Amino acid sequence: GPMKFSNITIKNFRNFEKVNINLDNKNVIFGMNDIGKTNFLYALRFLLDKEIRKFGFNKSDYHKHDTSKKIEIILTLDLSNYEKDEDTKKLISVVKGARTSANADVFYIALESKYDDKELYGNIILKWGSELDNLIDIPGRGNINALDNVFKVIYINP
Amino acid sequence: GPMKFSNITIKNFRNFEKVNINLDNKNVIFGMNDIGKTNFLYALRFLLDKEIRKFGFNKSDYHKHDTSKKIEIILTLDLSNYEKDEDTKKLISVVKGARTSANADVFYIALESKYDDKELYGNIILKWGSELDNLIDIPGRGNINALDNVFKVIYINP
Amino acid sequence: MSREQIIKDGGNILVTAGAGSGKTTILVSKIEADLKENKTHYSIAAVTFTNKAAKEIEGRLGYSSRGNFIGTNDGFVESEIIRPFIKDAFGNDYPDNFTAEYFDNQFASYDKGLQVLKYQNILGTYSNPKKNFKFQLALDILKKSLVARQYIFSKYFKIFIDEYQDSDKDMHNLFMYLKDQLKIKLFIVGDPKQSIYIWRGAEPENFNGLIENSTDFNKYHLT
Amino acid sequence: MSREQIIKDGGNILVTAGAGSGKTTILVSKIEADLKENKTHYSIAAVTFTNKAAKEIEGRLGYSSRGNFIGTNDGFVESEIIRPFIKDAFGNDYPDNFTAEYFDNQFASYDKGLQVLKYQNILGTYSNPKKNFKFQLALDILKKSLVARQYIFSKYFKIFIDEYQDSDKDMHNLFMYLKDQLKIKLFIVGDPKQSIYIWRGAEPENFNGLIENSTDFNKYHLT
Repeated sequence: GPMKFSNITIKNFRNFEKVNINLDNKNVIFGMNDIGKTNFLYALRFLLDKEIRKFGFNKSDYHKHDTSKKIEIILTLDLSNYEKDEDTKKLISVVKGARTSANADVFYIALESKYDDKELYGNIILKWGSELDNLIDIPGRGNINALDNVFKVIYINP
Repeated sequence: GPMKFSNITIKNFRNFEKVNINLDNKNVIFGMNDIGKTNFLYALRFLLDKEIRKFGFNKSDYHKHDTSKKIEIILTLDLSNYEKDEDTKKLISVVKGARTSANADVFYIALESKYDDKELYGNIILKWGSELDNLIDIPGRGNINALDNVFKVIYINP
Repeated sequence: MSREQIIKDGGNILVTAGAGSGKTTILVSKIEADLKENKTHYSIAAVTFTNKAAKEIEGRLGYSSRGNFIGTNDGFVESEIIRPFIKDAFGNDYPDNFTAEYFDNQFASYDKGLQVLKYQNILGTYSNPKKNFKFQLALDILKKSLVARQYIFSKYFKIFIDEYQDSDKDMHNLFMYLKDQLKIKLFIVGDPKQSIYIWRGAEPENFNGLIENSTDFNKYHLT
Repeated sequence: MSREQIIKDGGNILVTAGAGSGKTTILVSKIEADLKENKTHYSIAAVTFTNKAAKEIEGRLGYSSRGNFIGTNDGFVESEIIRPFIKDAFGNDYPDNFTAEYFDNQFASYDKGLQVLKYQNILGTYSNPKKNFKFQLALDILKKSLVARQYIFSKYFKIFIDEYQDSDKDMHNLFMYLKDQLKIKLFIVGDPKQSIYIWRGAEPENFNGLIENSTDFNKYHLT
């Protein structure tokens, strides 16, 4: 099957304490807690969009304003049909290394953030790759991350 | 003498074609071309303040809107009286390496930026150190640069 | 008019250029044209031994958001194929960062070279001036790693090769492996009269055989 | 009450703690107190051989904007003193990135070790189990580089030292050089009864001499 999203492990976000909800390309979010859906969409923006990362996290962006906890949102991707899926090629061309030969199908994209009290600005520390155990240093050539060449968020809101 | 600013080589900025005007801690800018003074202050904000780097450069931010040229603003610092100047200690504690033993007094802080036409976003690529010829890789751990622990801009405007 | 033939291109292109450079301008024109007509994430790789040639190629070309690599063959391999995937292909024990010095080992047996590389971290060359061990290592890391093959397939859709008469059998095998087993387009230019680096390790007879025996690479004559 | 003596601290502090850990809680309390009362850019360095001790120290401590280093002595040196300034002190020819393997060279003469380190990139230890060459290299790079001395002076105002009975003359000389020639405060704790790593290279007689002969380090008794 073509490349598809698999899971996002949002932890200690604005309202998400610890949730691991599955995803698949075409996603629909609805129901109660409109603030919950807004926080989920902004979590995706933080994980994928550079226009939201640059503002960083605030005191309100954490769960119950508790700055001790660490934001950790981990997007999980499934890779298959390499020779025909253009988006798989797009994702795997930018990533150089950090992909273990044992599991070439799974691909994690995490986002670790710890709050410092000496500057009151939680830095967004992207740590993506293919295995949770071992992460190599992300290039991060200035403001534009290596992820910025793969995933661009087109935000639609009237 | 205590640590003092020495020079800023602003090149291809909004209005500055190629200027190398000396600085010294307490600086006063005045005269004609209020837009020129505003551009100089915003150049200092780009070189030192993280709250302005994150927005990056635009088409208007270049000289005569010519995206072919490269923004290169190089702040020059003079270091002396190490044992008594606290700000010298502040600057040299964060910088690990990239300081040649031949010249421990001079310290450059450049800012290279080239415009890409495939995304229309000129990335701010900080390259600071001690010699123009050889620059080591800047840490850049996420949004906060290593410079962000040294120079913080306090912008005052009624 | 040969300009029309240059513009129309089409797949792999082999040009029998003359001496006194000349290949540089057609290389720059082909690179610029390929970048202009392309509209996808596919990158390009142009490789040249001459360092100042790489410097001028970078200088006359503008900044590209998509990663385009300009460098030397050994630097190209040791940069993108060896350095990242050495831990993935051969376990975490193998070192990732290293420097190349040709005049350290001077061994005679492949097994001894393997042992000294694995244990003492030293990377050199054979006592025989012919052949380069770096490209054999690139073949080895490509063969048993699907990640490296996938990365090479997805990143570059056409790899530009310069002064191919200097190539020996090792990088020839690497380029043919990328062309056939990875279905990656190749743009190769070479001068039959530039066979002067033979003592350095160059054996262009394979290139001449591809000129004659192979049929996929169409031959073009440039004035 | 010894809690008042712990809180009041003052300059260098030497504590004769007992076995069964115990030093860990006073170390954590001292680190937290020093971070709390400090209001400047001065950092702190706590070093411990035990890796899980470093892991728990990092876990129980929060994120600090100012760089606080937690690691092992050899890792500490090879990370911040050797890696960045090796090119500045000894020219661009010396390698900057390398891995430490103790069981490679096994030499007998210092000159031979110098040659093999300079040429073959290999870094090991003496055939004599006593002494560590890494700290001698740290002394050498500190002596002839003003940049390294300035960085060490400005970065850390008090370096915390743990299980000092395991220290030999080399890191003892390094720490004394930082304390005297750089006027950097030192917080050292050690157990006189923990002299069990003697075969590994530890010679605590210098530590006992500092306990007796030296006067700057006040001795404290902990229940």
